[PDB]
Amino acid sequence: SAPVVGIIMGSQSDWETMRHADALLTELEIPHETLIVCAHRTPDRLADYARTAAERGLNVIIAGAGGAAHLPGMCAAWTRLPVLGVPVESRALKGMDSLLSIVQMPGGVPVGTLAIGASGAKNAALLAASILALYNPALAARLETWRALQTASVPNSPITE
Amino acid sequence: SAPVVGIIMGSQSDWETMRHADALLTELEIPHETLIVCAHRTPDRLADYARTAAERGLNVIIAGAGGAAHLPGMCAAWTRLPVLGVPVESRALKGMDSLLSIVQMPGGVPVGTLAIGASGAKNAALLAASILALYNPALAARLETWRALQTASVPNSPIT
Amino acid sequence: SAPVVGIIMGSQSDWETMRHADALLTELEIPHETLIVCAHRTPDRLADYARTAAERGLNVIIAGAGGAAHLPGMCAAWTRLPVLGVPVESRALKGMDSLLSIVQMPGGVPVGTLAIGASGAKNAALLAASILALYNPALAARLETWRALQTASVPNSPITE
Amino acid sequence: SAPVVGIIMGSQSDWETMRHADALLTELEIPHETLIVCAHRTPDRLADYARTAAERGLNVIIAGAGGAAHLPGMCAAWTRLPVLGVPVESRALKGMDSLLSIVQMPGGVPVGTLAIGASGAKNAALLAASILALYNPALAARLETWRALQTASVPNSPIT
Amino acid sequence: SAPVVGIIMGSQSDWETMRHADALLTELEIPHETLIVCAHRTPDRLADYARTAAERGLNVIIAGAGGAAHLPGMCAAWTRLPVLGVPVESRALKGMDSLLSIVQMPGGVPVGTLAIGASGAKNAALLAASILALYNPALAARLETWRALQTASVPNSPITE
Amino acid sequence: SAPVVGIIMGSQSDWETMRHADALLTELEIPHETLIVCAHRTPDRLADYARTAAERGLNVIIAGAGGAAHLPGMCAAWTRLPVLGVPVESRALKGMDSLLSIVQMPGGVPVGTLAIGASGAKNAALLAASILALYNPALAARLETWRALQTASVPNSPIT
Amino acid sequence: SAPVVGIIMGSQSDWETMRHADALLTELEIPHETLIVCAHRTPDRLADYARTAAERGLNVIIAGAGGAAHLPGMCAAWTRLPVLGVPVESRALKGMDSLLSIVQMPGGVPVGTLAIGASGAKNAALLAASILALYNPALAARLETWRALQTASVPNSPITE
Amino acid sequence: SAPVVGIIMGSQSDWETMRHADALLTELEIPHETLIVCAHRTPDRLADYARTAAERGLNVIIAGAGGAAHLPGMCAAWTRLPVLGVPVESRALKGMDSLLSIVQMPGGVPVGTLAIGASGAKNAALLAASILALYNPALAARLETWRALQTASVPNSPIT
Ligand SMILES: [Cl-]
Ligand SMILES: [Cl-]
Ligand SMILES: [Cl-]
Ligand SMILES: [Cl-]
Repeated sequence: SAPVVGIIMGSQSDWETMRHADALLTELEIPHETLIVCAHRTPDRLADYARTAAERGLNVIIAGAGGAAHLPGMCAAWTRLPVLGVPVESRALKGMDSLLSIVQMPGGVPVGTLAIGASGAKNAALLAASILALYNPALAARLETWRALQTASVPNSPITE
Repeated sequence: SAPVVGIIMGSQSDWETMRHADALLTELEIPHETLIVCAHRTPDRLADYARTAAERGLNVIIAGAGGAAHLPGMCAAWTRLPVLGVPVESRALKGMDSLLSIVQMPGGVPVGTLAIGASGAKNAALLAASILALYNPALAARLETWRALQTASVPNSPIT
Repeated sequence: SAPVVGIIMGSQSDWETMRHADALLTELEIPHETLIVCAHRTPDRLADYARTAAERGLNVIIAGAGGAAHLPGMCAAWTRLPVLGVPVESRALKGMDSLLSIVQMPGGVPVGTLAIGASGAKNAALLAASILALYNPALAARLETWRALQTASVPNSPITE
Repeated sequence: SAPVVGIIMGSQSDWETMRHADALLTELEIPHETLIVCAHRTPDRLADYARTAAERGLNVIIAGAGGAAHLPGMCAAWTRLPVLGVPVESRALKGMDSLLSIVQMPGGVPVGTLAIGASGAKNAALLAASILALYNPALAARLETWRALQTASVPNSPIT
Repeated sequence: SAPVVGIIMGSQSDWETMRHADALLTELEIPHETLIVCAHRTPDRLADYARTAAERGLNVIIAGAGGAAHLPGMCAAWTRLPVLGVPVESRALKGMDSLLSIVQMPGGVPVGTLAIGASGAKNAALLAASILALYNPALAARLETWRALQTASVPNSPITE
Repeated sequence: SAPVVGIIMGSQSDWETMRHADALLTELEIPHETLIVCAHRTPDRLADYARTAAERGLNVIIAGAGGAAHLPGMCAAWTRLPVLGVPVESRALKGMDSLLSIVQMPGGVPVGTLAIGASGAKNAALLAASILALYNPALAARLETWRALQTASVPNSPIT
Repeated sequence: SAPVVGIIMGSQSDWETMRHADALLTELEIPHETLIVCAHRTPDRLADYARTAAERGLNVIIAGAGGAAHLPGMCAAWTRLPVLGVPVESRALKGMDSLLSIVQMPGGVPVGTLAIGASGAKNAALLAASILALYNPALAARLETWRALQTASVPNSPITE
Repeated sequence: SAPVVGIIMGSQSDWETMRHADALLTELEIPHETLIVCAHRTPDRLADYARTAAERGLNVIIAGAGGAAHLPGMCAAWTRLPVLGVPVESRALKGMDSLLSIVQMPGGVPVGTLAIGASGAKNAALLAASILALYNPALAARLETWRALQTASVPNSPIT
């Protein structure tokens, strides 16, 4: 029941995107926590969250942010855990500022970055699941079933009417 | 000594970038294989490589490509393993084509994407290490040392 | 009656764009098939479709995809037929990710790329028609008539009221 | 020995790029002509070239241009033949201006667009070959060989 | 009464933008003609329009186009008159394809390019007026009055209520 | 011999670009002046230059600037003369900042914008010439000759 | 009561953005003036405003503009005061033209640039406040309280219902 | 001689850019400190530096970073002082990643951002000077002289 993934985001406005990560983890029966951590308004909260994540039993952090999106990178600065970053779509620049701010981490401090928006949030959860599946056989079986069903469920032709 | 990370790239020209991933894994003593697999020129080679990766004992795949960079995404299509993608810098568009081709995966098939170029290759290896460290205590300790040395080695002032 | 063009796309959401290719082929009386083939969820379906296209009698493949748009390029990897790619407009990046993912094929494996969106789909069908017209006199005459009528139908002045 | 593909470009400076199309067609023994035609400096030359291409026996036109790259689109305006466009890399904008000027054709007048630069020129020639192969069995066999050799020649591992 | 400026555009859809050029010329009492000329569907119409513009008494051409916007550049290829180009906003790429397709004319064949959209159309007309004013004293006086009034009409403070 | 075109630029570094405008005007025997005027470092110099241009007998101003390129727009703010703007290629952003800063003028104050770099400088001079040709028959004839020679001099095939 | 910050913008349309700077200054009890100054239509008004700002007692200028956004840079050309620039979002290019036109000032004439849009306007006011706080103890205390409250007010978790 | 401006940067490689800020402050005789602080490799060093800056007597912080450039924003998160950000030019994306990562701060935590590269570093120092000049009359006079000399030194015509 203890969380093994932490989903963090800077604002309530990010939840519309990050809820897709939350939903997927629940679907795959991966215990997790969901929190707001703002890199710019609560930097000490971030430092403490990231520093202590491993000792609290977290294995993966999924962090979403938009604009000058510093939350994933600063999380990775303080934790040795894998950090996955979700660029949240921004109003003016459509998430391009979010994307570049997250993915372009200089060498030495990684953030595994997913697509802009809801797709990225879903895939961050799936990527987290595939990491956890490496050392959890029951989850690995659930993930295999999930991927197989996704493949089997693709229609053969469009509805052209 | 059986590999647990696979590093794959589309061509010899990608090696100038992907060698940084190889060097990092060797530094952390993570057994790995380093191969050329081209999504466009050797698609069947890719299918076989990705489909069999898990049964061969690989845990993570690091895939580098430039331009219309399809290697990481198509690898992820055939494996349940985590796939990490490195956008190789392209001549004209400086890896922006590489980056968008890799990171903008549809929901359902993830690629964890790193920075354009050598930084991304180094970070893909470190991210692979941080994944393996979750279930390998000796490696977790070496990764802790690596990160601690990185932090401690930053100078306090520039040399003028 | 056997199809000589295959129109393929990754999702039902692509049909709003790809239907314009379908309509134009029908207008020019070019027999064709329309299918969903998702490069990422059904990669073996794609491999089989592309590998066997020539022996099935297809002459041209029109492939549409958005985002990390890999369907046209991977189709071309497996077929010796000409493959035409239509970038489908994406939500955040307005099809720029689609366009670059399709057009920037490194040397050795071509995809002839058309404009982002509905215009591109229509033109992929017209380009396919112009290819087929090289060795089909009746179609060449229909295409000539079509192009001539397009030219003759352009108004001389705008409705300025 | 009558040409069936026309390769046209706006200037001598484009030749560094378009020579890759020329070389590929020669390798596949596809008879072709290689000419300079500038949409902006020689518009009447372009009109005549494009309007008469089909009656001269051309089957495909490959057109390369950079910057405000109008040559492929205007060629397509005057011919019913398939026109393939190669964006030549520009000095400032690295061929992004070339690419958008060529690929964003209005519905009704297509240009099949290839990658920026030398890769695009090579691929325009290969795409022209794949078109001609549909109704030339000997060429189809040579193209099959070309693609098979490309696939088989990819090394399995990088040289370190 | 004979036209001294020609306003040309490729489609009726361009009129929503180009009407602002038309309105400004009329305001400044500059006789002009407004026509549809599509570079891609009616290339011979374009060649004839541009070739004969000077002998027909035109002094300036204002050409608007979007997407792969070739109309202004090809007009300039055939006329020695100054050609002013208006990038029409495009759906996916917001006129960036229009802008680059028009402004990036290689050396030897100029197009004086204005802003994307309605502002650009208005300014093309104003630029045309400033060209004509160099050798028409009555128009020069009207343009001076117009510019002076524009300056005098700027409010001193925003309505902040 | 009184100047009828003014070429202005913000710094000596712009001269590598703007010299192409100067050369073209000299070739067409259009009397002109070539000056440094910086919108940011010498704003009063700019105000005076632009406000007095018409009374000094200038007909067209060609203004080149890079980066946050404000020189053409601010020139146009103070003169009723046509102002043509040349985006100078910038180091980092390759003149895209220059281009947008110049071309995106608000309705009411036009700048006729040319291509990034040397091509734009040459074309600003040619556009100035085409404006002057409307009311100078001898110049119109020289411009006709210039354009005819440009067209006739394009080779028919590349040199291999 | 005399103003120590000037907020200037080129048009009434900019007020929807710049009002956020106005509101924040008022919240922090910083006396200020708000004016329209258009760099292109009223360049002499701009020259006079900027030249005389220091002698009028202003300490900081906040200037907002969109498109070819020259107002902040030209203000800085004429004043020795710090000038802060707010890129106003533009219709076609989403404020990217605004941003590059403001931030890319060559060396020698600075404009401190904030984010595109309302966030940038709010932050220009906050940056102005942090400048004034260096030599106004009462304001420094109000700003400290404001920043502390911002930090304390961040929720711990999203509303996930 | 106690520093009133802090110049910080993530690495030695940033010094080629940030030295221009250092030189300008020295020219205006503004006491300052120049340090390496990396947001990603030394985050605790950053937290301590920023949190204590005001109590140490700093008035302005100038922070330079490239790529995913987080140093200025995170500095601003911990200090009430004005923070000025310099986007360092990155290899692939020419500082566009640097620029967007720095300038697009959320409302509530400002970074005053300057141009990409050396120009931005020089201007961050000048902007810091203009801030300090508000409450230091001798410095205000030196800054007036600096700006006056800049203006007066612009040549009237290019050297050909
Ligand atoms: Cl290092
Ligand atoms: Cl090769
Ligand atoms: Cl030449
Ligand atoms: Cl200097």
